Amino acid sequence: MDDEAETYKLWRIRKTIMQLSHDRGYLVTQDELDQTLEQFKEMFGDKPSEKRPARSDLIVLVAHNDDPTDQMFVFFPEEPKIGIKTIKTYCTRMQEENIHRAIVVVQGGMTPSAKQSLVDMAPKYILEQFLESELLINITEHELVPEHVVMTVEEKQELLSRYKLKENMLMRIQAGDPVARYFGLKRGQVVKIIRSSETAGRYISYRLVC
DNA sequence: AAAAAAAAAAAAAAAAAAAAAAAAAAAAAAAAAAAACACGTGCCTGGAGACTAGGGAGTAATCCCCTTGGCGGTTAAAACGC
Repeated sequence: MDDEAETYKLWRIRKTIMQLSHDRGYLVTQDELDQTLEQFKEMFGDKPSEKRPARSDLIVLVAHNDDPTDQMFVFFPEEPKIGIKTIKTYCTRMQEENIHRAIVVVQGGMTPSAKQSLVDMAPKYILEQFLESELLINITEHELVPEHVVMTVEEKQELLSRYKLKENMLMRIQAGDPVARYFGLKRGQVVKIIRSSETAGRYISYRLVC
């Protein structure tokens, strides 16, 4: 009961993580997007109690299409509460492979001391965190969520020059939004929202991450 | 006829339900500093190996002294009763 449900939720979480990596412009193959539950059972195992697969066994490294040295790690700790010891273990793994992006998927909780740790290690390495309950549902696949596109700084400058817009008088989106966490949006970026309009067909808006 | 005390008129003064946001108290886990039986390490004094040689214990023979065994005579000690 626990093994089958754990394997099912691990496969669903891995599929959600792979779709998140595909949505962020990273080098993602089609078979990992279309990995079935039986494919996950054959590749990794079906009994998570006896380490088949282990929580550290499933570790995902993905690369970017344009810049191959820009890569992301995905970490699955087994413990419910995350201390600074395992964060420092991931960090000591993280400098020795010369990569600036990783996401740790917590299970139960992750301490405010480690919150402050992730705050003050931020402008060298990006170490995002995610809850296991939030990664059982793809956010962008919902019918209430329109299309979100991350936009570069040159197109942002073109948007500011075309409409005579300033950044403080733009439409805003909080940095703690689940959509912004899904795309990994930082403060100062502008996301483009394409939605269906019943009076014009489709509409495009621009939101500032704050 | 003038001075003092009590009575009364006139004038000033105090006296309804609901919801969001913030402050606060009890609690509670996470993380960073001083103790403490036994472990790490080096030294040495006592434990261990070998040879000699001797003196204290085992073995053989004897005996006689001490120990065991029986049989009988009152008889004081024991047993029974009130």
